[PDB]
Amino acid sequence: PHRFRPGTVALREIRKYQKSTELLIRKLPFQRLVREIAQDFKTDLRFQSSAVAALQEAAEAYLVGLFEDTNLCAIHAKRVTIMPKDIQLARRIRGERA
Amino acid sequence: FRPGTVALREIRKYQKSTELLIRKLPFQRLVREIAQDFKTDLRFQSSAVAALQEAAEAYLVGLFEDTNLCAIHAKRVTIMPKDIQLARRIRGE
Amino acid sequence: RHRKVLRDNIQGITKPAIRRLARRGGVKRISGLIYEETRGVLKIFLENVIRDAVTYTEHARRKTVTAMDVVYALKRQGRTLYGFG
Amino acid sequence: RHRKVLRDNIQGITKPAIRRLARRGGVKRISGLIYEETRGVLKIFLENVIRDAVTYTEHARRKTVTAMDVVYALKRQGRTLYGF
Amino acid sequence: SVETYKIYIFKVLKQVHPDIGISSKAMGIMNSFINDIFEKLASESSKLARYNKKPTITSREIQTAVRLVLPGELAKHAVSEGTKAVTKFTSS
Amino acid sequence: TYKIYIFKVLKQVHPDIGISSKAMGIMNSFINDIFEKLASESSKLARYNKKPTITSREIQTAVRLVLPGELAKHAVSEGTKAVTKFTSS
Amino acid sequence: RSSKAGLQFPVGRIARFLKAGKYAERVGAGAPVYLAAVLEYLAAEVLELAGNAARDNKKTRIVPRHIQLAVRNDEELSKLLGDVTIANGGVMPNIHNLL
Amino acid sequence: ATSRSSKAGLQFPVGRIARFLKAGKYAERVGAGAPVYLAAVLEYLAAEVLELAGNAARDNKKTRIVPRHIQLAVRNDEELSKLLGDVTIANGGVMPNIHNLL
Amino acid sequence: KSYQLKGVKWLISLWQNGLNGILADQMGLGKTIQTIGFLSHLKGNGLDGPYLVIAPLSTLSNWFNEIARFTPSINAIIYHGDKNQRDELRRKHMPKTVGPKFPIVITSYEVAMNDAKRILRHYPWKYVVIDEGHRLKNHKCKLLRELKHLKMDNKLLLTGTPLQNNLSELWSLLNFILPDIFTSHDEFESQVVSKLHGILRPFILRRMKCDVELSLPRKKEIIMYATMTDHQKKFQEHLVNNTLEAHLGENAIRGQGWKGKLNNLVIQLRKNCNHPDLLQGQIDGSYLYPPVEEIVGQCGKFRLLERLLVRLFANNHKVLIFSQWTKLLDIMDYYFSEKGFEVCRIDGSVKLDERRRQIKDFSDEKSSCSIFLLSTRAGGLGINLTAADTCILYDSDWNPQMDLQAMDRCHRIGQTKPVHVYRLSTAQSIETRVLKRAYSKLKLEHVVIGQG
Amino acid sequence: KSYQLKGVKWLISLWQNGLNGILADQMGLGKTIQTIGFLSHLKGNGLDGPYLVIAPLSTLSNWFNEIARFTPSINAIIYHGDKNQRDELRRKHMPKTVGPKFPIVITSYEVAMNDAKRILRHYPWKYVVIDEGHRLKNHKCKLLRELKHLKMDNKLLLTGTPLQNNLSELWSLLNFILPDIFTSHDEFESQVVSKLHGILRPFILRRMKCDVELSLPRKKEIIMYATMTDHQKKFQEHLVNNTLEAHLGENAIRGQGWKGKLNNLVIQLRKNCNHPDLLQGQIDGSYLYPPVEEIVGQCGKFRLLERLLVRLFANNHKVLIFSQWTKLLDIMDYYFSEKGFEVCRIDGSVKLDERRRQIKDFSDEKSSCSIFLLSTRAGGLGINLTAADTCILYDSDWNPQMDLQAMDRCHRIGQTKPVHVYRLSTAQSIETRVLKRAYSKLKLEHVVIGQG
DNA sequence: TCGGATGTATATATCTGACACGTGCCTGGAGACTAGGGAGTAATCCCCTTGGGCGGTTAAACGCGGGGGACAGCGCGTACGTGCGTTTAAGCGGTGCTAGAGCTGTCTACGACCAATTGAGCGGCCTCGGCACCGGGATTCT
DNA sequence: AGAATCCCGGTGCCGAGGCCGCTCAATTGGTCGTAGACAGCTCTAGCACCGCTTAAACGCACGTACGCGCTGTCCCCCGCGTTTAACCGCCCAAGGGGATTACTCCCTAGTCTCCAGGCACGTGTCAGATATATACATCCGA
Ligand SMILES: Nc1ncnc2c1ncn2[C@@H]1O[C@H](COP(=O)(O)OP(=O)(O)O)[C@@H](O)[C@H]1O
Ligand SMILES: Nc1ncnc2c1ncn2[C@@H]1O[C@H](COP(=O)(O)OP(=O)(O)O)[C@@H](O)[C@H]1O
Ligand code: BEF
Ligand code: BEF
Repeated sequence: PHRFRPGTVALREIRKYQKSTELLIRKLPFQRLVREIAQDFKTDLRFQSSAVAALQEAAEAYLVGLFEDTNLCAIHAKRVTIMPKDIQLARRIRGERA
Repeated sequence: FRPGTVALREIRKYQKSTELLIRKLPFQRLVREIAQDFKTDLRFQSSAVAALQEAAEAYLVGLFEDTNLCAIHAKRVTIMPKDIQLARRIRGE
Repeated sequence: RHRKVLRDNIQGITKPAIRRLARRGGVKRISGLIYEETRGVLKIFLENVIRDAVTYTEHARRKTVTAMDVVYALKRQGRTLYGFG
Repeated sequence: RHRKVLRDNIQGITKPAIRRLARRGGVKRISGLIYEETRGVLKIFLENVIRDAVTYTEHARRKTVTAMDVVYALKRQGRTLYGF
Repeated sequence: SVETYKIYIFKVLKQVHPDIGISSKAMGIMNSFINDIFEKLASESSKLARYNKKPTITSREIQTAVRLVLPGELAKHAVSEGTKAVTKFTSS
Repeated sequence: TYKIYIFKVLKQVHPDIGISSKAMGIMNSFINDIFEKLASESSKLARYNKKPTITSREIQTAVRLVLPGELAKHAVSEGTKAVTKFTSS
Repeated sequence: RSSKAGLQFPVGRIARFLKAGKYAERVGAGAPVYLAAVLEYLAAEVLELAGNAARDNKKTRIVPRHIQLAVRNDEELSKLLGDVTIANGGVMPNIHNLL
Repeated sequence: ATSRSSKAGLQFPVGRIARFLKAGKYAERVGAGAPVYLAAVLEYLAAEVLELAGNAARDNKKTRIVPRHIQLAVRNDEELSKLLGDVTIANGGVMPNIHNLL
Repeated sequence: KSYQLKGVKWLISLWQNGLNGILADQMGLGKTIQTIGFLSHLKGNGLDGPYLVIAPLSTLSNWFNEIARFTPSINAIIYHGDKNQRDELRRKHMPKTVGPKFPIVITSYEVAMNDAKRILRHYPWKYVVIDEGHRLKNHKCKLLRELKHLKMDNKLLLTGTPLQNNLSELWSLLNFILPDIFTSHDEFESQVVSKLHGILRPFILRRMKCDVELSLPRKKEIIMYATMTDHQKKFQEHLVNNTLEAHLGENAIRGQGWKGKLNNLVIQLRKNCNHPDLLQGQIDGSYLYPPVEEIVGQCGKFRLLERLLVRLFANNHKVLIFSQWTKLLDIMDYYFSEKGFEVCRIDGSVKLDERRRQIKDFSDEKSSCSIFLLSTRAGGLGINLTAADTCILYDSDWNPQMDLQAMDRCHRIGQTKPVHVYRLSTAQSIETRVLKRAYSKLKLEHVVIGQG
Repeated sequence: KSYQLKGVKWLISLWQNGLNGILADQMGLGKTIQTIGFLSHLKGNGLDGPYLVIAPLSTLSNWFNEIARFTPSINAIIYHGDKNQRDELRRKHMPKTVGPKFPIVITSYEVAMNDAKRILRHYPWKYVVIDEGHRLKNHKCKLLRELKHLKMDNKLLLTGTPLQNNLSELWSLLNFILPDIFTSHDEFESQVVSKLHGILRPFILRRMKCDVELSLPRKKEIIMYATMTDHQKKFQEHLVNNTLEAHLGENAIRGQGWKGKLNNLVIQLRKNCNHPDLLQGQIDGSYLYPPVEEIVGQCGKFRLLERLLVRLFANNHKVLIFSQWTKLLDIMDYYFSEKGFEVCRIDGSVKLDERRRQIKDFSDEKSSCSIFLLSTRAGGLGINLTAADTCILYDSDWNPQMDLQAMDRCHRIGQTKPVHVYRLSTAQSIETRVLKRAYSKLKLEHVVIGQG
């Protein structure tokens, strides 16, 4: 058996996913999610197929932006691991809900 | 008194008041020098310099109280210039 | 007794996909409690945007959320998006 | 030899004032390197606002910065100011 | 020469707290708040009429300006009260 | 759309580079966004002074307010050069 | 006019303001009525909270501090006035992990 | 019948800009130099972004600009990254950034 | 077999003029035999060449079986699966060298479509034969695009129902089977009936169930309505009006505020008319199947099935059951399995080789698994069940020709016992609307038959 | 002293009718030596009741000194300073009980204004006496508001120049010294000259320098212009056009891009005409004072001062120097101190008791500190310098009466040697503009004197 | 420090499906007159920002203990990364069915424009008490 | 101990509330184009269920290295007291500057008349994609 040391296959993933431009969530569960969410405000709705695409591509650019600064909170605290504390700090000094 | 006990006196005293914490004349002199590099021979209304100080002090107080969340997140009580930079990094400035 | 039993659509955002998003964000290690925090902070974002989009739709007397309703809802909340009209 | 030697206006914001601001922020201990960092972020913030408040004044052909130019300059930057 | 909302806010305050009065600084704060909200709702109504192709600002798009500008539980009351007035205005 | 004109400008700076169908959509969106930012800033500038006309001084102040420093400094010169050539020539 | 509607705000002045600012070409008849009702509602909800904060301090006249406290307690108003600074308005008292 | 653009020496449509300024009624009247000024500014900004994007495409040894190149050019430059601070170019991606062991 | 000898006389003829043909032989008449007969007629006269057969998954198996029983030795091979198909590709025979060992290539519509590249390389195919022509009845289907990449010097189409929906399916096929008379201009047929019979006499070849053999006993297709019970009426109104998601939401054990399924009320009314449990079990999101196990009797159509079946066990002749969905067949299975009946079932969810052995067991006369659940498209095409004798179509719609192909499954050369068909339905209901639509579609079908 | 005996005859009279008066006695005589005489006239028998005296800091000292030398025993006390004033307040004497030990209360305008509360409590003051009436020439000055809180049953005003600027200062005083003359209607004076002399004969009491006794030989006020040198002309043009902040910025050792001091030119071109170093010292930090020490000769007005002074050392009679600012006196001191002359100086920056002893030393005839720098408002009011003999006004403006009060400083009862005055100035310059304005102000002053 | 497992990095091809003209009109340009007024460029009175001073009096600056908080190091053990063998399930083809978006045609009601009123509000008169504002003593405190 | 603090009597005074004479705003009544809502026809997408592939998700086992706690050292920040100098300051003065109103012009409205653009649709020509192949470069463990 030939194993890699912990954290070397993670760094080639960072390089892999920071060169591509693809859309990283499965398309059907995301649509079911947005339909479930919209099922409250109005019932029996229809979604133009290019609107769920706009939603998905607006929602991942938000999570990618939140992760790259919950990772500044972890390095400020002398770590390399992210916990929910970092997300809450980042969201609270952004005012996302404060 | 022991180190750290008349500080909390100051946190309590200054969070009740409403008055201005920077002296007026040096602040006026500063805002006048940092406008000489946009437009020479400029005058200010007296209410224009009172409005700049109200906004600047509010900005600094608001920045100090999330600079303090970063220091506590790192398990400290002392604010360091590293904390201000983390706070401004995420707010976008 | 047999039947199907469905799963919370929010559970359809799987752990591998969240790890992929974190990798694109630059993260090296993930704690095991991140996933239920991310699942909850995605729902809030979607609720806000969809609540604005449906309001735009119902103003037009339409029954189909379209692609400007979304782009207008996004531009209103500080999030300008290029590439959809 | 015995003449007027001036100082950078930047200093008129004194260490006690910065400590009062930090105390109203909730801070308990302050390092000694905070003062020159605060004194530098304040200038950046202030010269971002004065630059727009003077542009709003040059348009109107005035020579006096009024309290309304400053309010508009602050509203341009996402912060609203009630009461003037 | 200078028109404000002083009379109307004062009358509303006497309607809410019959005995409390208000100073001048707070009165200015309240005047500014009303101007801010008016500007917000009006600009959103104009822009939202512009998204559709209509040159008229009716009441039903003061509805949706309110639903976009006001948050949650605040709007659900305001909207209701608005409808109230309009009914009492027309079936009068 | 502005696509025609956008293409012209490209053939002035890179006579041998082309553009993908999606990149032209991006450029169209960018032009439409900037135009509306500038035209609304000019509207506010005119309303704050109670004037009913948007001349080429409202556009200049809108450019100074909207574009970042070094970018605005060059946009102003381009525009004033255009207006001078328009009226004089 | 604006006595037939049960409002306390001026519908006529609101309409003058709406037609002066040239937000559109034509202004309907229910628009100033609607906009004047939703302004007195917000004024009435801020003033009640401010008066309540006045009553606790054993005061009979509201001051800017009372508006500040009333806005920063309630969740909806603080969300609406999230970037406003009430002049001469202090801060909401709070201390973190210490005596 | 010379067009306004040729008189102004531009490549953008001065007349179509003037119509767009009228429609929407941003105000009541519109001067004769406003659309010329606005078109000149729009052309300037377009040429700025397109030049940076073309350089980025040559750097990647290509000859056709795609969204990735616009993303690279915008988020490398200073003033453009300030201006387009909070915009999402679609089908672009973030630039490489690894910090510390992470 | 005489007809089948006229079936091989006409495909040897087609081979001659260099023409292509649509073998629309009656379904249930032995079309497949004839095919391997033509394939032996050529197999040994210097007609060695790349030969390719494409068909539905279910039939591929039956075909191999038939080869193993009718023809003494036809080099043949079933190219089914992926990655495991790569080895047999070469342990098949030389790459392009065609010898007396080059084995007949049998593939599926997926395989053919997904990896045409592999077979694209092969020589002009002597004869590509497509078992179910109905698959290509759309002229924009991706299979058709990928099927043109093949270099084919001859084509052939097997079917039993050439036209089902309208004339445009006839149009798309023609262009394919025969690019010669394509006429991509809406066609000129639209007196004219005779003019169409001039173009179509040359290729189309159809027979009939009556043919000559008195061996074929006749069948009886009879509609036996049922009366919608009270509870179903309550469910139907709460939908015709509304607040069903809530009146039933009164329980809503799961998925609180269950999404108003107020889409195509018709469908959400057909599901009711099938069995109300379908609409109940989602709103409530409960786990336990019918609690009393008898509430199943609340469904009127269920109760008419039960009594029919008790009277048909009085004789024991094996039955056949068809449905449109698979949730409903599942309810049925639950119900009967509680009583204890042994059932066999082949829907689309079940695997291929798994379903092939189930038949091989159902076909075992000694075994007493009389009941046989079977969904329409699931396995209503290509399966011999001479063992069974009666077909019950619980529900079927939108295309009448879909149903027929099933009835024949039971009724096919070798079925000695006379066949009945029981198209159940509910009187004065959404079902009758569909029934009438189907009659309309048939009306068109009978105008087509007069054409014949 | 006869005049001073008519000075005490008229304030005993004022005491009688119950009237209030403006002792506008000529400056440089009597006044002080007249006030304490009236104060002994009443301290005898009439006592002091609560008696309060307010005056400029410089005079308070001279007054104590005079008391210590003219009156044998007048309980008196100088209430100067803060916090240390609290102890002497009670170690003064009983609180309100006025006895033969109740000491005369001497305060300053700051003390009086800042803590009137303390003295507000005291009884109706028998006589409040304000040394320099000019302090109250504005009717909105905060001192006046705080001076009314005192319960005063009598008022008195000492001055030597009642009106300086215009008639409204006469208006504000009247209302104060005598509220019987409220006349808060712009006054009715505006032939009329005689009508004004009817109102003012009753209170105002003015005498002259000539009076009767020869005493002080006539003085001579003479204007000796100077020719602006080349360098000053260069500075003036770069100021009148522009780019001075930059041409001089060519050096700009400190404060890079030094703020354009383009404040109407008036605030600057005079500074040039005083000495160009003032401008150079700011645009460029120049920590070192003109090191050449002959660059001071570039100033034409400086060179005319130097030669004048060399010719006035030929006799050694002590000089007096006045200026408007304190930077310029500083330059002068630097210059002379380099040569070695011993100088004494009292501006507003120096402290009170410190400046009092400096005089006591300057007044020492044996000591050879002949030169005496002195800024106008600094110490141009209340100081006896009989030791000196010549006054040089480097620069003074905006109010001519400001200058006169200085000249008299040297020229006052006891000055035996005849006095000269040298108002230096630069010909054809901004200075002449001011000179003419001053002449205009005097013109008004002489129309006022004709009134007298 | 070598030698090996792979991982990315260069080079062969095909293969789309997109990029690249071409055309043909229709709606928007530009051009020419006329009208009204909206700026433009004056002339005047003022309230108002801009220097000196000058005191002066808390606040700032400086210095000195001395402890308590930051930071480094060390040990333990627990939770997360790597790789492998199933299991869904998304992700594709095919099959249907109205539903709801888009445009046009037609009339009735509704909002801009304009005359003649008149009672709302705004700027400026007074007047009194709810803010403060001071000492002066009982109570916590660490 | 020696240090911290609220409440309760004593203090003014000037800003909030009333009054007001008013004049220009908002109301009532009229007229009238042109927007509304409706109505109808067309027919282009959302969607809705079922059947196959294969790629991705999921579970699992090990092992290790990173998080977290404990201890020690030292340095720098805090609290206190003295002395200096600065902001909140009283006064001085000129020119400024800022919102006022003036005939005057020319510069934007429009109403129209046609040449001109552009946008849509119909075709090819790829070029950057992708897959197989080949080195050239790097983690890894000993
Ligand atoms: N010529 C024949 N010889 C022998 N058996 C036959 C013949 N034709 C039909 N059969 C029997 O009848 C069955 C049904 O015929 P089949 O070829 O399967 O029909 P289909 O045309 O539907 O494929 C066959 O499987 C076989 O058992
Ligand atoms: N009556 C007098 N008796 C003695 N010496 C006098 C008399 N009058 C004036 N002097 C002298 O002349 C000086 C100047 O008079 P003074 O009273 O100081 O003038 P001022 O009126 O300016 O205060 C006195 O200090 C004193 O030396
Ligand atoms: F092969 Be047959 F059509 F069942
Ligand atoms: F006291 Be005097 F006026 F010098």
